[PDB]
Amino acid sequence: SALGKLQDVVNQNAQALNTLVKQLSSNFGAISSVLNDILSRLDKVEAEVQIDRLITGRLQSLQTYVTQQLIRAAEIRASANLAATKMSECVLGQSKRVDFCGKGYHLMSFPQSAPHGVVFLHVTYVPAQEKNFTTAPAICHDGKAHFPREGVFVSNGTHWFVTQRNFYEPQIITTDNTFVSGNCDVVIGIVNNTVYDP
Amino acid sequence: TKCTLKSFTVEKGIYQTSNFRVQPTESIVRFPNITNLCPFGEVFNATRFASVYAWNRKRISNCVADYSVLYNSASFSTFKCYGVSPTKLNDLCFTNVYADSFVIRGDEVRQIAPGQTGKIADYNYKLPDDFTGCVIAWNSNNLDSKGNYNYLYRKPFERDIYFPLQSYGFQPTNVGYQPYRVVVLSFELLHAPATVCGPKKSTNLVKNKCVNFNFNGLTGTGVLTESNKKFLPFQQFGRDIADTTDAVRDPQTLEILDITPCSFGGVSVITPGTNTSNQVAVLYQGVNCTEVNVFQTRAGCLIGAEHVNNSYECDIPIGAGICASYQTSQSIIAYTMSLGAENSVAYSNNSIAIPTNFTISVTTEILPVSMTKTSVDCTMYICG
Amino acid sequence: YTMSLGAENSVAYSNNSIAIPTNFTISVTTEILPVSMTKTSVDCTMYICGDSTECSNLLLQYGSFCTQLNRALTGIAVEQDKNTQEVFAQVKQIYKTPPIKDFGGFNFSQILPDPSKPSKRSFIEDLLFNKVTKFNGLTVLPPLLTDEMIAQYTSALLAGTITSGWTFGAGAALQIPFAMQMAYRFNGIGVTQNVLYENQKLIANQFNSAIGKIQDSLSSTASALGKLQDVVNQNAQALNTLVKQLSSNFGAISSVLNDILSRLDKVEAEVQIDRLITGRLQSLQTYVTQQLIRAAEIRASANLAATKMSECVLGQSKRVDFCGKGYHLMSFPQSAPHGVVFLHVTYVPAQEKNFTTAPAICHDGKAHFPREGVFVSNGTHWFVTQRNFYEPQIITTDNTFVSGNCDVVIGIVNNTVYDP
Amino acid sequence: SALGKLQDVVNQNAQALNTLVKQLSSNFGAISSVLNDILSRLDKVEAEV
Amino acid sequence: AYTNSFTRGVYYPDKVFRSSVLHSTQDLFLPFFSNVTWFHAIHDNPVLPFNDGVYFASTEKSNIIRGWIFGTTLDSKTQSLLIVNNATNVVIKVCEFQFCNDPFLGVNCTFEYVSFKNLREFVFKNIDGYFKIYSKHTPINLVRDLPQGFSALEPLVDLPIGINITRFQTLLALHAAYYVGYLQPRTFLLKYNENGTITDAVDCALDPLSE
Ligand SMILES: *[C@@H]1O[C@H](CO)[C@@H](O[C@@H]2O[C@H](CO)[C@@H](O)[C@H](O)[C@H]2NC(C)=O)[C@H](O)[C@H]1NC(C)=O
Ligand SMILES: *[C@@H]1O[C@H](CO)[C@@H](O[C@@H]2O[C@H](CO)[C@@H](O)[C@H](O)[C@H]2NC(C)=O)[C@H](O)[C@H]1NC(C)=O
Ligand SMILES: *[C@@H]1O[C@H](CO)[C@@H](O[C@@H]2O[C@H](CO)[C@@H](O)[C@H](O)[C@H]2NC(C)=O)[C@H](O)[C@H]1NC(C)=O
Ligand SMILES: *[C@@H]1O[C@H](CO)[C@@H](O[C@@H]2O[C@H](CO)[C@@H](O)[C@H](O)[C@H]2NC(C)=O)[C@H](O)[C@H]1NC(C)=O
Ligand SMILES: *[C@@H]1O[C@H](CO)[C@@H](O[C@@H]2O[C@H](CO)[C@@H](O)[C@H](O)[C@H]2NC(C)=O)[C@H](O)[C@H]1NC(C)=O
Ligand SMILES: *[C@@H]1O[C@H](CO)[C@@H](O[C@@H]2O[C@H](CO)[C@@H](O)[C@H](O)[C@H]2NC(C)=O)[C@H](O)[C@H]1NC(C)=O
Ligand SMILES: *[C@@H]1O[C@H](CO)[C@@H](O[C@@H]2O[C@H](CO)[C@@H](O)[C@H](O)[C@H]2NC(C)=O)[C@H](O)[C@H]1NC(C)=O
Ligand SMILES: *[C@@H]1O[C@H](CO)[C@@H](O)[C@H](O)[C@H]1NC(C)=O
Ligand SMILES: *[C@@H]1O[C@H](CO)[C@@H](O)[C@H](O)[C@H]1NC(C)=O
Ligand SMILES: *[C@@H]1O[C@H](CO)[C@@H](O)[C@H](O)[C@H]1NC(C)=O
Ligand SMILES: *[C@@H]1O[C@H](CO)[C@@H](O)[C@H](O)[C@H]1NC(C)=O
Ligand SMILES: *[C@@H]1O[C@H](CO)[C@@H](O)[C@H](O)[C@H]1NC(C)=O
Ligand SMILES: *[C@@H]1O[C@H](CO)[C@@H](O)[C@H](O)[C@H]1NC(C)=O
Ligand SMILES: *[C@@H]1O[C@H](CO)[C@@H](O)[C@H](O)[C@H]1NC(C)=O
Ligand SMILES: *[C@@H]1O[C@H](CO)[C@@H](O)[C@H](O)[C@H]1NC(C)=O
Ligand SMILES: *[C@@H]1O[C@H](CO)[C@@H](O)[C@H](O)[C@H]1NC(C)=O
Ligand SMILES: *[C@@H]1O[C@H](CO)[C@@H](O)[C@H](O)[C@H]1NC(C)=O
Ligand SMILES: *[C@@H]1O[C@H](CO)[C@@H](O)[C@H](O)[C@H]1NC(C)=O
Ligand SMILES: *[C@@H]1O[C@H](CO)[C@@H](O)[C@H](O)[C@H]1NC(C)=O
Ligand SMILES: *[C@@H]1O[C@H](CO)[C@@H](O)[C@H](O)[C@H]1NC(C)=O
Repeated sequence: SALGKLQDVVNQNAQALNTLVKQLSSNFGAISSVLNDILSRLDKVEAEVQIDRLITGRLQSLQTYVTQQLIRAAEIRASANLAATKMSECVLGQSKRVDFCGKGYHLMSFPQSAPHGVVFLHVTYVPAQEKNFTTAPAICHDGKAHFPREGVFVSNGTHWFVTQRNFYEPQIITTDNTFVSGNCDVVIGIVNNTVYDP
Repeated sequence: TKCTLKSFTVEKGIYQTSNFRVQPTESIVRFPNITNLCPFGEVFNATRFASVYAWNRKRISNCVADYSVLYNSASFSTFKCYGVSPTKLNDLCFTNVYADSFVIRGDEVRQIAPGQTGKIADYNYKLPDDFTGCVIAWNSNNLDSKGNYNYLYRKPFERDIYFPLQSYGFQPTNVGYQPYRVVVLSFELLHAPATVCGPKKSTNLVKNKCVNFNFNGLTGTGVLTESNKKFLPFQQFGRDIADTTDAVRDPQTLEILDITPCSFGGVSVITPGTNTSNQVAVLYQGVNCTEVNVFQTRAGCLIGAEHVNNSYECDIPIGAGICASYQTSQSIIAYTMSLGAENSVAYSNNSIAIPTNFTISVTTEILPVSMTKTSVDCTMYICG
Repeated sequence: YTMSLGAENSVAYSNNSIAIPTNFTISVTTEILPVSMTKTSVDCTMYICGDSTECSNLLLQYGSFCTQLNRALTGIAVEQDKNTQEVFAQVKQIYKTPPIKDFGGFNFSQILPDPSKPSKRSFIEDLLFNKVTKFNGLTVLPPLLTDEMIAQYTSALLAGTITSGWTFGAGAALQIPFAMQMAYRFNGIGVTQNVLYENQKLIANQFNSAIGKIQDSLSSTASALGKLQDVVNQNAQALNTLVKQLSSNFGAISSVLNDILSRLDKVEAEVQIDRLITGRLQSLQTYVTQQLIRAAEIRASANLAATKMSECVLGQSKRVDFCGKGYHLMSFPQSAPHGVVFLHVTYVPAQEKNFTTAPAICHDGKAHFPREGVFVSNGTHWFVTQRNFYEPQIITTDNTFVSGNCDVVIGIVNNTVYDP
Repeated sequence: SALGKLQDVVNQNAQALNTLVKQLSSNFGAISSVLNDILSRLDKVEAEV
Repeated sequence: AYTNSFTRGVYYPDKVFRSSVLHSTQDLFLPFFSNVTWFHAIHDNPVLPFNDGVYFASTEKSNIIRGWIFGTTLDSKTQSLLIVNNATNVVIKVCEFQFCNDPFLGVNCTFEYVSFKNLREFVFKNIDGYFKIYSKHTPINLVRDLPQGFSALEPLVDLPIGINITRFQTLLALHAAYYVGYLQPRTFLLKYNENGTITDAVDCALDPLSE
């Protein structure tokens, strides 16, 4: 069931050709589906009326096939433009576009060829073992409100740390991993903790 | 399903097989209850016909005509009809019929058709270019020859009352130079009140039940019902946007019957793959179960699938939030689809979750890029 | 008149002048996308032949034209469910919001579910559903997801977005306080996050007022949802055209197939019925062809809406004008008939001042460059400032980096750099 | 040859209109491609076919 | 003398019920806001042309207008359609008549048929040898002249006469006013309401908005 997008493209094009071939068996109101029956049984003034019913229906049948192949080719081209964009952004790049190259934060993609298609093996970082913490938007020290340069202020219950957002790594809060802006009184939910000066 | 797919193996899914239709229970005939036999003896067997410069039109109305009494007769040299076939005329009926009665030379019958031209057809008996009805003609040398120069000649249905006055020497020794009688029956085949009809006997009326019907020659099939549609006195039929008839005044009791088509809808067939089971469920799309275990979905009446109060991921999508699957002793079940497990995110104005570990996912995305490059030599496909 | 392209504006450019915005506005902008269209199944035998067996036997002479028309409409119909699934089912679990709405002053009540509604739509989803509006083998099939299921998905997308930020797209939803999520959204546009916490009540009021303007716009303006009403109108116009084409003669003595069969005997009737079959089959081929082309346009719009769900709702987008005009902060999905509405929250800078500027600064012969932001003067003093919000900071070895010396840089200026 | 994508769009739309105009010269099985020949040679019921 | 016809002179084009629909038809209607000739029933009944067909109407409280004459020469050298109608009984004939010196009621004959406060409206036309009649009655608030507003004329009678018509005239009585407009081949769009009454119409050749 994995290959279903490529197998359905193979199946749709086979179904379209089999439909086009099977439409040669249709009379369209002629005395026979077989053009050699008409030409072996009827003389030209009578035959040309029957052949024109076959021409009309076979030409309408072939117009129907080509029209649905033009619409299907536009759908394959939209998929090929998407595959060409996935190639550039995720094989030749790393994409910041959420869920463009697999679920999770994109690390890299590898292209593999497949019949009438491409397969991308999207390598993604998925965060996996949550822990809960108390958190603060900012921290009061000498009346100064401190904010983290990178990451978040968190507490294990008794102590306050700064960590990056996507992986728990408790660092001691210092004037190097934080920046000041203004006094405490402006910030909704600021907390009081010492900020160490290295 | 196997015949619909043209296959002996069928995969897990829902397949739109042939459209279900409620069949007509009875065939109803509703015709005007008018008893007179039509005066066609006064049309065909009048002692002398009028001259073609001044042809005579008889209105036939308020009577029953068996057209077989005419068409079965060996007496007529032609009975050519336009817009109707003479075999059908008893099954069908009209507001009025007009008989144009006159005599011509036997050579001239060719001129009496829609779109013709010549010293009758462009001069004294122009038919409409879209004439509906029959030209009936026969040799009358034994009746109308004497010669009998009184058979004078001189837009559609104009009467032609130097000047173009001309005559034929109709003598009994004349064959194309003999007199021929013509009756042209012109049929006023409007969707308006009928008064000339075939001998077809009317049934009783039937309501609230799917029936085949014939009103004054309008064939159809549907549920006849009483209606609020205020037909004005001149109106006999009402139409839909498709020009299909949507209501009728009954020709004997003047009530307005609304016509609804007999109930229909796709028979979707729900199957696990034949690889696993031959057990099957059927959805009558948009049908109500009173019209067909049994389960009314909004998608239609579903039959042969057990309704379950649990919810699961969607296996086979039925519609309107319902799905089906093969589950336990195995059986087809139908259920409201689960969108996913419910989750209270543990939000508070001071709580954060930080991930202490990760997983490297590798996920496979499959994209079409090309399709088979066909080419068709259209001359060899079409003409071989 | 000759159309105006917009007001003419000379930007006040010079080799040394910069405009920095001293204040902002939180814009909420509404984007409306078609996602699906009405799923029609036409029974081509009942459309063409109206349950006449006589006509149905002539329609067999045409082979698999009728079954490949049903196959095409079934592919279109199944694709409407797929389009809808790809937009809304981007959330793996049905997230719900807490009983307490402790969101730091931001007020989602008009976009979150209201339990008093018969389907649990939001106030705005109920405006959206009010403002956007069978017998001849034509039938309409219901969508797989009911509007109540679409509303449970937009509720879960929205409850995930509010309680957890982008994190519910990348894995398990991680809770974070909404003011702290918005402080991340500020860093994601290059605005330093103290600008949120110091202006939090103002930013919350600008958001709440901007959501109020969405309600007023949608309550007053019937033409607001024109893209969705256009899809509904095109589906209706296509079906009405297909129905009215049953009244056409195509050169037959009548367009009513029962007139032909009641008036004419078999050999004459078959010639007239074949004109109706020819024209009705061509009429139905025209409908299915234009529905295949229209389905490809709705699929392009649904792929775009699925991409806006991923990048605007489940994330924050760096793509200019992808998630509304202004620097994207955040987006909220709302369900609408045959579509989705994104309420794109964007930061727009609002109150410029002009300043003198320099690419670099000379101190002790060293050229200093800002680590983040720009050097600016108020006319007498020099400050470093972030690019998108005026906050003048003293120029210091910590907010600058050296490279090389004063001789190289075109337009360097002489100023002290403070050493802490 | 640098602007091939724009010239291809011009050429396709010109080719499509020239094909549509050239199809007026086709008989499709009528006695003439020219509607005035049919109307000058044939009387109503014979012309309409 | 003349007046503006406004939105008057429209009829039910066929005998089929329709409702809640806007239906296109092409037929010999009176054009909207047409310039229609005016006459008085006292001290005014000359011979008029018939053209393709006629709308005729009369503002009334007294039943003075009592019929019509139609044909080519009107002088016994032809069949000529006569219609006498006193609003309780009707007499119709096509015979080779000569009419009286002053056509008022003093209070080869091949076809025959028999059966201010008010406005009577009528329409007359000849197609494929069939002569057709429609009508309406209404109360009127305007005492002086032919009124504004819309209400359609139902069919009455259809005669298989097979005769040419190019002239017409009207019959008075002695012990009101009347109007003549000409029908023209016009597309109209007709609003059939929920009760299948034609309540409004658009004359598609009136002006570019109507088109
Ligand atoms: C929070 O983290 C701090 C620092 O990692 C923990 O403090 C240490 O606790 C151990 C015993 O568990 C002591 O031996 C150390 O001396 C402590 N260090 C300091 C700097 O105080 C603290 O126990 C953690 N609290 C919770 C509730 O997990
Ligand atoms: C954070 O610490 C400051 C002091 O550093 C606290 O401020 C004092 O609060 C008390 C009680 O409201 C007042 O009586 C004092 O006058 C305040 N002193 C100053 C210098 O403001 C503050 O309350 C602490 N905040 C929290 C959340 O605990
Ligand atoms: C969030 O905003 C809504 C309005 O958009 C507030 O709802 C109104 O609340 C008052 C009572 O405080 C009621 O009288 C109104 O009828 C409410 N209006 C509507 C449309 O429901 C709501 O109170 C705000 N929430 C908070 C927590 O402030
Ligand atoms: C920044 O702009 C906002 C408006 O977007 C200003 O806030 C408004 O201030 C006026 C008084 O000048 C009040 O009447 C309004 O009610 C305020 N609006 C809101 C939404 O709060 C704000 O004062 C500006 N700040 C600066 C420093 O320029
Ligand atoms: C440019 O900015 C500086 C610093 O903000 C301004 O200098 C201060 O001006 C105030 C009065 O407005 C004095 O009380 C301070 O003592 C000054 N500080 C210093 C370090 O000089 C300066 O006035 C501004 N100049 C202009 C042209 O706006
Ligand atoms: C910036 O400051 C430097 C000195 O710190 C200036 O350079 C001096 O310019 C004078 C006059 O041209 C010369 O006599 C010195 O020899 C220069 N010294 C050096 C080290 O180059 C420089 O001109 C100042 N720039 C501006 C724009 O004022
Ligand atoms: C109907 O009657 C009119 C006369 O009222 C006929 O019109 C004349 O036709 C001749 C040729 O036959 C022309 O030369 C005259 O110029 C016409 N006169 C007028 C006043 O138009 C008309 O031909 C008759 N039509 C039919 C079908 O009988
Ligand atoms: C976080 O805390 C809440 C408190 O109700 C709890 O329900 C939840 O399971 C905790 N989550 C984790 C990842 O520990
Ligand atoms: C959170 O709510 C508590 C009361 O429940 C309040 O004291 C605190 O200031 C709030 N903090 C934030 C960040 O809103
Ligand atoms: C037809 O039948 C009705 C009663 O069903 C009767 O009133 C009417 O007179 C009949 N008409 C004729 C022509 O006999
Ligand atoms: C006309 O008369 C002949 C005998 O002369 C008779 O056979 C025929 O049935 C009559 N037809 C009609 C319609 O009266
Ligand atoms: C087909 O049937 C086999 C057993 O005969 C079973 O193991 C397999 O899972 C089935 N596969 C599908 C797709 O039905
Ligand atoms: C089904 O039909 C019955 C009448 O036979 C009706 O009472 C019932 O309400 C219908 N239910 C639905 C869902 O159509
Ligand atoms: C489903 O549950 C309801 C009660 O919630 C019960 O009455 C009903 O019988 C159940 N139906 C089935 C098919 O189990
Ligand atoms: C910036 O300076 C130019 C000087 O020409 C002036 O036109 C413009 O209005 C100024 N803009 C602001 C925001 O002060
Ligand atoms: C900036 O441009 C002005 C003229 O607009 C010129 O006088 C000045 O020297 C230029 N400065 C630099 C560093 O190019
Ligand atoms: C009607 O037409 C005549 C000329 O045929 C003209 O004299 C008269 O003024 C017109 N009346 C109106 C109201 O336009
Ligand atoms: C109408 O004329 C007939 C005779 O033709 C007469 O019986 C009837 O009373 C007349 N009606 C009026 C209103 O005078
Ligand atoms: C009827 O026609 C004849 C000629 O066929 C003519 O002599 C006679 O006068 C006409 N009748 C009348 C009433 O004029
Ligand atoms: C239709 O007629 C009924 C009375 O029979 C009336 O109540 C209703 O308002 C009418 N509708 C219209 C659109 O005239």
